[PDB]
Amino acid sequence: STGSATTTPIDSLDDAYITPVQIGTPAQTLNLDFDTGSSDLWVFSSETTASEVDGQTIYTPSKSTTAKLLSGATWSISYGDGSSSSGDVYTDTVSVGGLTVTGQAVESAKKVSSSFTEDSTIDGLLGLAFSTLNTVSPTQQKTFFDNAKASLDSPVFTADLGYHAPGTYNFGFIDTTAYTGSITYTAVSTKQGFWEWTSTGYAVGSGTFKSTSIDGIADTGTTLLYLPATVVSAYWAQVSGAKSSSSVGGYVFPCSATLPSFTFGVGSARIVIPGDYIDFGPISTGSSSCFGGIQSSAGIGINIFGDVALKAAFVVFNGATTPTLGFASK
Repeated sequence: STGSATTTPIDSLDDAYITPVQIGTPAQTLNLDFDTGSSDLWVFSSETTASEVDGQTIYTPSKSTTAKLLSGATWSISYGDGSSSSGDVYTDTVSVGGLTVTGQAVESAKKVSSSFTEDSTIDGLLGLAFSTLNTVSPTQQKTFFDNAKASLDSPVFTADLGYHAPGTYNFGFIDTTAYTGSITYTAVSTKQGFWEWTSTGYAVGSGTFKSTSIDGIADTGTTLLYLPATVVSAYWAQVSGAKSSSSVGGYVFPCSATLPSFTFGVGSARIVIPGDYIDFGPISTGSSSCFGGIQSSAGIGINIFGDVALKAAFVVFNGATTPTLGFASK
C-alpha cells in the first residue's frame, strides 16, 4: 500500500504545516501537524476542556462506530517549545492520503496548553519519530508509520515541504519526479528516539564550505533551524545590522536586509537554503526588526534541522530495519 497527502502552511510565514487526516467511521477529518520529532498522535476532542478549544475541529469518539476506549491508558506530553497536552486514549481507524491503519492509538486531549488553544489551524499532532518516545501509559503505543510500515510497498515516508506553498507527505514510495539529482542517504541514530543524523558542515552565502560534524535531528514539527552558536554567529555576521536580542529571544535583523543563503552538508552532497527562507518577518506587527530563521541551539541541548532546512530538500525517512535519512535537492 501507499498514501499521499498534501501538507499546507498554516500562515504566510510557514510557521507549521497541516495535513488532513481521516479518523473514525464515518470519517472525521482533522488537520494535523505531522511531527518527525515526536511520537504521539493526539487530537482536540469532545473531551477537551471547553475553554481550551478556540476554533479547532474536534474528534468525537462517541460518533465513530470503530472507536474503542483503550482502558486505563493516559498520555501527557511536553514539547521543546514549552507547550503541553494530556488526556486519554482511543483506538480507531486512521487514514492519511488513502493509507489506512486500523487500531491506531488516537490520543484524545482533555487538556492542552495555551499555545495550542491559540492556534485555531492545528487540530492535533501526528508523531513520526520512533515509537520509543510515545507517552501513552501504562502501555506505550505505536506511531501511525510504525503501524503502517509492514503493509507499505517500501518502509519509508517522505517529506516535501513547500516554501510559502503546499507540499506533500508520501508513505510507502519515493516519487522520483519530486526532486532533482540524486538522494544522498546518511546514517541515523535512534538512541534518543529521533531521526538523528550528522551533517558534514555548512557554508554561508557564497563562502567556503566548512567541513565539521553537526549532529542534529530532522524535525518537521519545529519551524526554525537551530544550530551551534558558532555556526549561527557566522551566518548572522554576514547580515548588516543583525544581532542577538535577549529580549526578543534570538537573532533579529533589519527587515530591509537581503539575507544570504545557508548550505548544509549531507555526506558529500549540499542542500542550499535560499536566504528568503530564513526571513520570519517583523518581530511584532509594523516593526522593521525581523526575526531570523537560523537560531542558536545552545539552550536546547540538541541541534534541530526544522522546517527552514527541510523545506529546501526532498527528505526520505527510511524506516528499514536499520533506519537512514535521505536528502535531495528539488
